Amino acid sequence: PGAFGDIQASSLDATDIVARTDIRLLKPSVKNIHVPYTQAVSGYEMWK
Amino acid sequence: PGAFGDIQASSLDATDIVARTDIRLLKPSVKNIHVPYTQAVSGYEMWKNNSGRPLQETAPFGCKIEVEPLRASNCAYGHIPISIDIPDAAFVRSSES
Amino acid sequence: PYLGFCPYCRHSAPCFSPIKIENVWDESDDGSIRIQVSAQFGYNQAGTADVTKFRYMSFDHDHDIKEDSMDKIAISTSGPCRRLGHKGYFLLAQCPPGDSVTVSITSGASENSCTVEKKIRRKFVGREEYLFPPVHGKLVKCHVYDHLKETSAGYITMHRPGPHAYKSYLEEASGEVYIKPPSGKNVTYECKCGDYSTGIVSTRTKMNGCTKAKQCIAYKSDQTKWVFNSPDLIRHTDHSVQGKLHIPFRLTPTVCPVPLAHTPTVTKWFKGITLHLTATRPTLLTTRKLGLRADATAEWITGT
Amino acid sequence: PPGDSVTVSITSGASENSCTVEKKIRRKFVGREEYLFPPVHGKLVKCHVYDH
Amino acid sequence: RFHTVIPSPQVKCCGSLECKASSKADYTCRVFGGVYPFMWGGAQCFCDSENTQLSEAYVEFAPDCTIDHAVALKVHTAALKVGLRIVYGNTTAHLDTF
Repeated sequence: PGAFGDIQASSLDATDIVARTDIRLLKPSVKNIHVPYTQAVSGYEMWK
Repeated sequence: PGAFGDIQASSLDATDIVARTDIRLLKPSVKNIHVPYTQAVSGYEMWKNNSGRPLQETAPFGCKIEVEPLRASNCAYGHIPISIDIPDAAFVRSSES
Repeated sequence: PYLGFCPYCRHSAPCFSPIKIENVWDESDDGSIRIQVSAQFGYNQAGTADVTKFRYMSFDHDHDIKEDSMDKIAISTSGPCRRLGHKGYFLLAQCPPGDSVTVSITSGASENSCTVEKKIRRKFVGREEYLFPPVHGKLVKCHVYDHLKETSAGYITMHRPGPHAYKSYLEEASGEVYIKPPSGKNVTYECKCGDYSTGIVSTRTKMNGCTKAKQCIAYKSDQTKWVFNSPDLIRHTDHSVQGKLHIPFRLTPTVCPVPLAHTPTVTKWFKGITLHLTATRPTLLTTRKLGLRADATAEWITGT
Repeated sequence: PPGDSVTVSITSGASENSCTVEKKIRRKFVGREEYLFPPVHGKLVKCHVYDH
Repeated sequence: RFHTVIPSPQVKCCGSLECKASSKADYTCRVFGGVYPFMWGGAQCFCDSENTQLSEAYVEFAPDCTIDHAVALKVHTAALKVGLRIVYGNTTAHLDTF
């Protein structure tokens, strides 16, 4: 996570996309329906 | 002037406020009515900008600072000599144990 | 509803305007700012309560009280501001970052605006920078201005108005000076062309012994008003405390939402740790030892 | 106000024609102290301005 | 934060003034000579000279200091109090002691 190749696939349209971006869900707190989460920044952008 | 505690009082509602802010009045130059004055910046803001981290994040021995009243809870340091008069009722003689 | 001497009018140079900004406060943590101006809002000519309209002093020699509507008020620092509340001398508005604050009345083509320098910065509450209160996060203690207009943050003292002389009341003709009070209004006049002489007149009145208009003055006995203790007015002889307005929009405490940063990744090693940290905005990290020496370290961290 | 370019536009009804040209318009002052606006009180110094 | 409050200036229109001795916070009063001030009508006095003005200023507490203020204190010897849980045999006990 946070490094180049943090998402990989054999092709743009390939369905065997493999990801490890260090995404973790968090318990909701507000009354309204919504799902919170946190995730590492795009390593592709960091390499760019 | 220009530092912490440039204005002081015994309380917020106290009327005996004493301060030294280096306020000075200048001659009015322009035709229209006004009273010019130059004054040093508020030292309270100067301290606020340069306050630094509070004691909650710098106290040693892992002591948790708290207020109202000022105190330091869960402060681990040293040894406490304790002398205790444990009652003899709880004791059980060896002849039965 | 007096008029101040605004440093920056619509065109540029300082001039007298009814909407001079006297004081600006931005102590609230939500970015809302309380502003004080000379004009009276929420009231009509008689002072009766009404949210639809405000009053001010006219630009004429009678300087009676004129009126206008809320829709013609504009508040702006760098972009247009949102008016949150209005009461008496005071406004409360949420504004974007800017170096100065401007309040203007758009009476058709008459865009009378007063601007005053005030470094209004974007401030936050907590240990994490953000642009907006996040939907999900911790609830911490904050202090924000109350939007209720009937609250009280303190008080401001007002006093009776002082003399405000006019030259329109005076007339020069054949090297002689005359006083022309407005119809139906008694006017106190005073002059010095030799002996000092006071008096009160109510009609077109001659004066003798005077050759130049500058040497006399006249003003109506306007005891039917109150004026804030502003530095742009000439005070009455008896400048005793004669009133106290409340300061609305008290700074009340409440609960504000603040974001929670991404959980660090801790890698252990012999007598030490390595925290891999990711924070898109500046996040505060504070570490300290629990021994004799704190060795406290604080740092604002950005990126990864 | 300060800006990186200057634009002049005409709005004939719904027909809007605007020409923009790059020009680094900066805030400049006269004297030895920066200020957003000329203050009410202060010294009177020599300056040069386009005649209105 | 201090609110620098400036009372409305007065002018002895064709006479003289003297600075009084008030007891406000950081009270500052000065007297200036002939000014000949303008309000809105082109004139306020009739004497071009001997038209003194009184400039007055002092400071008070800002309206928002009831929340935004700092309190200064001096500390002395501190007494350490302990809440303690002790168990002997079957009996447990909670006690607060100095």
